[PDB]
Amino acid sequence: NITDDMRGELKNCSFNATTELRNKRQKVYSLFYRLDIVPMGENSTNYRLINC
Amino acid sequence: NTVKSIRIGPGQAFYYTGDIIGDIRQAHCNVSKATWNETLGKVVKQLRKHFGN
Amino acid sequence: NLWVTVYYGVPVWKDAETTLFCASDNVWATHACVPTDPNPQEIHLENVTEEFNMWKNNMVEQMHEDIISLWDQSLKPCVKLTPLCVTLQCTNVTNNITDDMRGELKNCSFNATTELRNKRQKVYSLFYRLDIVPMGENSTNYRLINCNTSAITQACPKVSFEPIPIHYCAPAGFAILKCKDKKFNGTGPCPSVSTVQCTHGIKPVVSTQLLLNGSLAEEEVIIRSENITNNAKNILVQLNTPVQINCTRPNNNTVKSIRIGPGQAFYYTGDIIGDIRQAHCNVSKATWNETLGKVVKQLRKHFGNNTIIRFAQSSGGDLEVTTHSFNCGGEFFYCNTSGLFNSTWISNDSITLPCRIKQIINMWQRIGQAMYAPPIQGVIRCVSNITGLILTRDTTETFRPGGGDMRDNWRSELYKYKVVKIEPLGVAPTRCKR
Amino acid sequence: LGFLGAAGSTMGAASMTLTVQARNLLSHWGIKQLQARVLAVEHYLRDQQLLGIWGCSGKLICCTNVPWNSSWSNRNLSEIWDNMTWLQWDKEISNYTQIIYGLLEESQNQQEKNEQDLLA
Amino acid sequence: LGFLGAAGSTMGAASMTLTVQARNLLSHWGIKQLQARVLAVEHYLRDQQLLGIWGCSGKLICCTNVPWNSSWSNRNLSEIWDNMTWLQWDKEISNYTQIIYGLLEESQNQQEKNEQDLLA
Amino acid sequence: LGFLGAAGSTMGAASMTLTVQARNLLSHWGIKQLQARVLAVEHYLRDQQLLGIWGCSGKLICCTNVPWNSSWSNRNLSEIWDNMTWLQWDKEISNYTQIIYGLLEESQNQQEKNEQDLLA
Ligand SMILES: *[C@@H]1O[C@H](CO)[C@@H](O[C@@H]2O[C@H](CO)[C@@H](O[C@@H]3O[C@H](CO)[C@@H](O)[C@H](O[C@H]4O[C@H](CO)[C@@H](O)[C@H](O)[C@@H]4O)[C@@H]3O)[C@H](O)[C@H]2NC(C)=O)[C@H](O)[C@H]1NC(C)=O
Ligand SMILES: *[C@@H]1O[C@H](CO)[C@@H](O[C@@H]2O[C@H](CO)[C@@H](O)[C@H](O)[C@H]2NC(C)=O)[C@H](O)[C@H]1NC(C)=O
Ligand SMILES: *[C@@H]1O[C@H](CO)[C@@H](O[C@@H]2O[C@H](CO)[C@@H](O)[C@H](O)[C@H]2NC(C)=O)[C@H](O)[C@H]1NC(C)=O
Ligand SMILES: *[C@@H]1O[C@H](CO)[C@@H](O[C@@H]2O[C@H](CO)[C@@H](O)[C@H](O)[C@H]2NC(C)=O)[C@H](O)[C@H]1NC(C)=O
Ligand SMILES: *[C@@H]1O[C@H](CO)[C@@H](O[C@@H]2O[C@H](CO)[C@@H](O)[C@H](O)[C@H]2NC(C)=O)[C@H](O)[C@H]1NC(C)=O
Ligand SMILES: *[C@@H]1O[C@H](CO[C@@H]2O[C@@H](C)[C@@H](O)[C@@H](O)[C@@H]2O)[C@@H](O)[C@H](O)[C@H]1NC(C)=O
Ligand SMILES: *[C@@H]1O[C@H](CO[C@@H]2O[C@@H](C)[C@@H](O)[C@@H](O)[C@@H]2O)[C@@H](O)[C@H](O)[C@H]1NC(C)=O
Ligand SMILES: *[C@@H]1O[C@H](CO[C@@H]2O[C@@H](C)[C@@H](O)[C@@H](O)[C@@H]2O)[C@@H](O)[C@H](O)[C@H]1NC(C)=O
Ligand SMILES: *[C@@H]1O[C@H](CO[C@@H]2O[C@@H](C)[C@@H](O)[C@@H](O)[C@@H]2O)[C@@H](O)[C@H](O)[C@H]1NC(C)=O
Ligand SMILES: *[C@@H]1O[C@H](CO[C@@H]2O[C@@H](C)[C@@H](O)[C@@H](O)[C@@H]2O)[C@@H](O)[C@H](O)[C@H]1NC(C)=O
Ligand SMILES: *[C@@H]1O[C@H](CO[C@@H]2O[C@@H](C)[C@@H](O)[C@@H](O)[C@@H]2O)[C@@H](O)[C@H](O)[C@H]1NC(C)=O
Ligand SMILES: *[C@@H]1O[C@H](CO)[C@@H](O)[C@H](O)[C@H]1NC(C)=O
Ligand SMILES: *[C@@H]1O[C@H](CO)[C@@H](O)[C@H](O)[C@H]1NC(C)=O
Ligand SMILES: *[C@@H]1O[C@H](CO)[C@@H](O)[C@H](O)[C@H]1NC(C)=O
Ligand SMILES: *[C@@H]1O[C@H](CO)[C@@H](O)[C@H](O)[C@H]1NC(C)=O
Ligand SMILES: *[C@@H]1O[C@H](CO)[C@@H](O)[C@H](O)[C@H]1NC(C)=O
Ligand SMILES: *[C@@H]1O[C@H](CO)[C@@H](O)[C@H](O)[C@H]1NC(C)=O
Ligand SMILES: *[C@@H]1O[C@H](CO)[C@@H](O)[C@H](O)[C@H]1NC(C)=O
Ligand SMILES: *[C@@H]1O[C@H](CO)[C@@H](O)[C@H](O)[C@H]1NC(C)=O
Ligand SMILES: *[C@@H]1O[C@H](CO)[C@@H](O)[C@H](O)[C@H]1NC(C)=O
Ligand SMILES: *[C@@H]1O[C@H](CO)[C@@H](O)[C@H](O)[C@H]1NC(C)=O
Ligand SMILES: *[C@@H]1O[C@H](CO)[C@@H](O)[C@H](O)[C@H]1NC(C)=O
Ligand SMILES: *[C@@H]1O[C@H](CO)[C@@H](O)[C@H](O)[C@H]1NC(C)=O
Ligand SMILES: *[C@@H]1O[C@H](CO)[C@@H](O)[C@H](O)[C@H]1NC(C)=O
Ligand SMILES: *[C@@H]1O[C@H](CO)[C@@H](O)[C@H](O)[C@H]1NC(C)=O
Ligand SMILES: *[C@@H]1O[C@H](CO)[C@@H](O)[C@H](O)[C@H]1NC(C)=O
Ligand SMILES: *[C@@H]1O[C@H](CO)[C@@H](O)[C@H](O)[C@H]1NC(C)=O
Ligand SMILES: *[C@@H]1O[C@H](CO)[C@@H](O)[C@H](O)[C@H]1NC(C)=O
Ligand SMILES: *[C@@H]1O[C@H](CO)[C@@H](O)[C@H](O)[C@H]1NC(C)=O
Ligand SMILES: *[C@@H]1O[C@H](CO)[C@@H](O)[C@H](O)[C@H]1NC(C)=O
Ligand SMILES: *[C@@H]1O[C@H](CO)[C@@H](O)[C@H](O)[C@H]1NC(C)=O
Ligand SMILES: *[C@@H]1O[C@H](CO)[C@@H](O)[C@H](O)[C@H]1NC(C)=O
Ligand SMILES: *[C@@H]1O[C@H](CO)[C@@H](O)[C@H](O)[C@H]1NC(C)=O
Ligand SMILES: *[C@@H]1O[C@H](CO)[C@@H](O)[C@H](O)[C@H]1NC(C)=O
Repeated sequence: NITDDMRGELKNCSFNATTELRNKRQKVYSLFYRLDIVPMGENSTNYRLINC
Repeated sequence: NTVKSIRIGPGQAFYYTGDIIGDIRQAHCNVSKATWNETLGKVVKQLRKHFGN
Repeated sequence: NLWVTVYYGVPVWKDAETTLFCASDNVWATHACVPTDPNPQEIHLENVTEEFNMWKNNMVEQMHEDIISLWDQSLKPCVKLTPLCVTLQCTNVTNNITDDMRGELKNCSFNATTELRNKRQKVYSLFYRLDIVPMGENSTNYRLINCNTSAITQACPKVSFEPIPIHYCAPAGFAILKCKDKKFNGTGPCPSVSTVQCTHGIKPVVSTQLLLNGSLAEEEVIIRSENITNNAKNILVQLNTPVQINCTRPNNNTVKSIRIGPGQAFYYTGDIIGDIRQAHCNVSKATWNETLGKVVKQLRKHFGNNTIIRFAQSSGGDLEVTTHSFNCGGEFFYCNTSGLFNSTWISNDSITLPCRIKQIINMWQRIGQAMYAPPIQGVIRCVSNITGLILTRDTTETFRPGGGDMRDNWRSELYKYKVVKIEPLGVAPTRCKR
Repeated sequence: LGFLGAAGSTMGAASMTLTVQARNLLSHWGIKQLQARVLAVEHYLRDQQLLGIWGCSGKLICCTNVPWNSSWSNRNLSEIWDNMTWLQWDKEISNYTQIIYGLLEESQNQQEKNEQDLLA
Repeated sequence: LGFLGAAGSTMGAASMTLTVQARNLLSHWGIKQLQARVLAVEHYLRDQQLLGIWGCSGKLICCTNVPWNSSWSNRNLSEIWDNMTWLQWDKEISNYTQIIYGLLEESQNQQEKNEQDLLA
Repeated sequence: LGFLGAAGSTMGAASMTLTVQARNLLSHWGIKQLQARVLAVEHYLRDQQLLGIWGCSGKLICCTNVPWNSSWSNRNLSEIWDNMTWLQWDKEISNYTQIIYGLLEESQNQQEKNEQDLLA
């Protein structure tokens, strides 16, 4: 339930994080502010962290 | 905000917002209106000593 | 009648805490040590009586920092064994294993990185069970013990951990006073004090409950504690005779290596030649029994005389404090001393101590660091002197091995030294005037 | 005959070795040793400055114009220079030291202004 | 009466606080602070060396044999010591200073040779 | 006329430039420069301490009460002070310098005690 003023401000992002073991990966779900991510391609949900 | 964490490496923990409990509202700041209007009036009075009266 | 006269160069001093500079002749005696040990001059002060105190001496702390720092610096140029934090599938060793070795060793295979990013290699090695932790309860999948916490650094094989004596010298304006009272118990007035330029060399030997290769008491066993009636304090017992201990790792190891990256070589035990036996240490039985009898006689001067003194094994804690830890030829041993402290004293045999070996250690009581000790090729034997014990205390008194803190080992050598500042300026009345 | 060798001797004996001790006041890893050397120098200089302020510059034994209030130490000469070591003396005038230093400073300032007014 | 307390007073008054100021001249992260300590020491030593060269070692007030050429400042004594403050005096004769220092050095060299030739 | 300009001249000439050399004795990447400055200061202070001990503080030319045993150097005043340069002289009495310094120290201690027992 998002106040109109906040629509588009937050995005729910799923990513592949590294783990303690070099050969394993884990799925992580976290909430980012729109100001910290950028789109990559347009008309797609591929987003990356702003400073990479 | 509910904060969650994962290890991403050998003793290396990453923190992130896991979830929001309840409604989503915009962050904001409150400034008393009368106090602020008086404050600028004083600033203007002093600016007029450097600028035209 | 009398007037103030000012004198400068007056032989007066006050207690002070300053930085001491090390002087020596591979981690120890680094290039960071004024190359001297010339003839550290000793100038007996005759009729002076100085209030000495260990368990406050800041020299203990300086040495602790120094040693920890020198140790960490030696690992700065060494390979980080992080590419190796992978699932290691493990089975039992295909050799003739005695009962005491069950299971103690595991034959682990894994996929290792190599020099080129698109290449990989299959490697297997022999690990001690104490260095690996099962992943998924009972399964062939295991991970190295320290991959859930800090990254392990491989010690550089060219650097020897053998202790090298380091002398601690006073900066100008300061002096070190040495207590020569043979019966000194660590505190209070010392009737025979001399001034020295620099301390004797002290070997930074790292061990727990049995102090190895330290100084011996001149005449009798000396028992020193901050507060003898306080069970929270440790008791340092200085022996007046050494007890010889003979340690071995009687297994002929073949050491192999791989490249895990661009100039990064990893060392591991490839195989074992001959039968698999438990590492162990020997202490002469009669010598040890005489040694404890002497300790008991001195304990009875602080405790009741018509009493009972019992010795027992450490009651608990991790391997670092329940065993006798030491470096023998570069390997890290954890020996069980319950065979030494199992008797009650009321008003050519030898004792063999079983020993565990670990390759992944933490050294200092720290969480954020871990080191891998490369295995050593061949068979290891070392002989050392037991020069003191670290005991804790529970009618009847019961004593157990302690020694978890390193500062106490260094106290057993630094207890006779104090640092003071020279205060050459002062005044006194005389009959003279301008 | 060496450094602090006279520390256990009486004040009247120890005063003869003042040059022995005076000469032993001067001579990231390494920073703390460098700090120690710098501070040793500052300590040394403060003592020399102070002797200068009192008019004792350049000498090991300096007589002054300040008298000894018996309330600081009412001991006689054969109980200070024959029965006491400098270490025991220092722990007897310890809490009258700043008083004495202040008086010595005042005495020298008065002497300097009076000498200048005599050179006219 | 504290450090620089006399800065606003006249030269004839300020001259009585010379010890107040003299005693306040002495006492990778941390390197800049070491540089400051070392330079403070070198500065101090250069001034002390200079007083030694001029024959003023060990004293806060030193009279010399160099006369006052009136071209440097023709103000009289009642104008210099009763009214002017040391800050204003310093500004007034700041560019005739390295002439005065040179004269003081030359005077002392002559003074030393004459005393040796007399102790013969 | 500048620093060491007199080094090739005779001792009897070079002795007049003592202030020229005295004024040139003072004033991880960057650590070695601080170490050099600190050591330069300690060296300087040790020279000053000896002058203090021998009673030569504050002066560049100091006469003493120690005689010249001819076994150190039997050359006459002409040859020393009108032929030899200081460099050549120093290389002659190089072996017999510690002896001289020890004698100077003892003489000053005798002088300080006698003076005190005369102001009594
Ligand atoms: C208590 O003191 C004793 C006596 O000092 C001490 O025992 C000594 O241990 C060292 C290290 O294990 C032994 O040194 C070795 O001697 C053999 C014999 O020739 C050499 O081959 C060895 O050289 C190899 O290893 C070096 C690295 O350590 C390499 O640099 C070298 O190139 C070779 O590969 C090495 O010199 C020493 O012989 C014994 N001494 C005796 C009398 O047995 C004991 O360890 C001390 N106790 C504790 C806990 O430290
Ligand atoms: C650990 O396991 C490896 C296999 O993963 C064993 O190595 C093999 O041994 C047989 C019998 O000698 C040889 O024919 C194979 O060529 C070896 N394989 C490799 C890759 O070397 C190894 O012997 C086992 N070691 C122990 C101590 O059990
Ligand atoms: C190392 O990598 C090899 C593949 O290069 C793994 O081999 C696999 O082993 C499992 C178990 O039997 C088989 O099901 C797979 O088919 C094998 N892979 C292939 C493509 O042959 C090996 O297990 C890895 N070792 C570990 C545990 O790291
Ligand atoms: C420590 O003591 C053990 C005995 O408990 C010694 O073991 C014997 O060693 C010889 C070879 O020198 C063998 O022939 C014997 O069979 C062994 N005895 C037993 C019961 O197995 C060991 O050598 C001693 N020395 C140490 C640790 O240096
Ligand atoms: C050293 O060896 C002794 C055996 O001699 C171990 O002592 C046993 O410990 C278990 C578990 O607490 C007890 O149930 C047994 O009764 C103990 N045996 C005896 C004879 O008392 C001891 O735990 C070992 N210590 C270390 C650090 O390995
Ligand atoms: C000596 O000093 C007295 C003042 O000093 C008092 O006692 C000394 C020990 C300190 O505790 C100080 O703080 C006290 O104020 C004067 O009464 C006395 O007149 C003085 N005597 C002389 C000879 O001047
Ligand atoms: C100095 O005083 C000496 C001892 O006298 C006594 O003890 C001291 C501590 C005071 O309590 C004092 O009142 C006592 O009378 C004498 O033995 C010695 O002769 C005296 N010396 C001189 C030369 O006055
Ligand atoms: C006094 O000063 C007169 C003028 O000095 C000149 O100007 C000053 C600022 C300096 O630059 C100085 O070197 C110049 O010579 C001299 O002519 C006169 O000789 C001086 N008198 C004395 C007492 O030496
Ligand atoms: C001191 O001078 C006062 C006025 O000073 C005049 O101008 C200065 C710059 C000098 O040139 C000075 O010599 C001049 O006289 C006089 O009001 C005052 O009376 C003079 N006092 C004395 C003691 O001569
Ligand atoms: C002068 O020197 C004489 C020889 O003794 C020594 O050898 C010479 C070369 C010097 O090094 C000197 O310092 C040594 O003492 C002494 O026999 C003689 O007593 C000395 N005379 C004096 C004035 O001390
Ligand atoms: C000084 O002596 C000159 C000759 O020197 C002789 O040899 C030197 C090494 C010394 O041992 C010295 O004492 C010897 O006399 C004479 O040519 C010269 O005229 C003398 N000058 C004087 C008299 O001062
Ligand atoms: C998602 O949010 C964007 C604004 O960032 C909005 O334009 C779009 O219509 C929303 N889509 C859905 C399915 O809610
Ligand atoms: C801030 O909160 C306090 C209560 O803690 C309230 O009294 C004050 O008026 C508020 N100020 C503004 C600008 O809203
Ligand atoms: C701010 O000050 C102006 C000028 O006095 C006034 O006209 C205006 O109404 C004031 N606004 C508020 C909120 O007080
Ligand atoms: C500016 O206006 C103020 C009144 O608000 C008055 O007192 C002041 O004298 C005026 N200054 C000039 C330069 O007109
Ligand atoms: C491997 O060793 C363990 C521990 O000694 C034992 O319990 C297990 O049965 C052994 N497995 C095989 C296949 O020998
Ligand atoms: C690593 O695993 C062990 C399992 O016994 C656990 O006790 C330890 O706390 C874990 N370390 C971290 C950093 O989670
Ligand atoms: C050490 O000896 C002193 C002698 O004065 C005594 O007071 C102190 O209690 C003793 N301490 C211990 C632990 O024996
Ligand atoms: C030793 O511990 C006891 C605890 O009851 C305490 O009363 C005593 O004062 C302590 N001794 C010293 C020297 O502090
Ligand atoms: C240790 O070895 C020596 C020979 O180097 C032997 O004489 C001694 O008895 C052995 N001591 C023990 C306790 O095994
Ligand atoms: C140890 O000492 C006790 C008491 O004197 C004695 O009864 C026992 O036989 C001794 N044991 C050995 C091995 O000497
Ligand atoms: C304690 O026993 C010893 C003999 O071991 C004896 O010399 C001493 O006098 C006894 N002390 C007391 C208080 O009984
Ligand atoms: C202590 O000695 C007894 C024999 O007197 C033995 O039965 C017991 O197992 C020993 N305890 C330990 C820990 O070695
Ligand atoms: C280990 O075995 C090899 C191969 O037989 C042999 O050359 C080496 O000398 C042995 N080392 C020891 C300590 O027995
Ligand atoms: C044990 O002590 C004796 C006697 O001081 C000494 O000769 C021997 O070398 C020492 N042993 C070791 C390993 O240092
Ligand atoms: C110590 O006192 C004795 C007299 O009991 C004396 O002969 C000796 O010279 C004194 N030592 C010192 C350093 O003063
Ligand atoms: C102190 O010295 C004096 C003079 O020698 C003497 O009379 C007096 O008894 C001495 N007092 C002591 C022994 O402290
Ligand atoms: C001052 O020092 C004297 C001598 O040490 C001592 O007796 C007295 O108690 C001290 N007074 C204070 C305030 O500590
Ligand atoms: C400041 O000037 C006044 C005269 O206006 C004078 O009385 C006072 O003493 C001066 N202050 C100082 C510190 O000299
Ligand atoms: C200058 O000095 C005179 C005489 O002391 C004094 O009367 C006058 O007030 C002073 N003036 C200033 C500006 O200090
Ligand atoms: C030098 O100082 C005098 C007096 O303060 C001044 O008049 C002159 O202008 C100054 N010259 C320079 C170089 O500024
Ligand atoms: C160098 O020697 C010549 C004689 O050959 C002499 O005239 C000149 O003054 C000497 N130079 C110096 C600096 O003394
Ligand atoms: C220089 O040496 C000669 C020969 O020894 C000597 O005659 C002369 O007097 C000495 N010096 C001078 C020029 O006085
Ligand atoms: C000084 O000593 C050295 C070394 O013994 C010797 O060669 C030289 O001739 C000596 N010089 C003098 C002036 O005696």
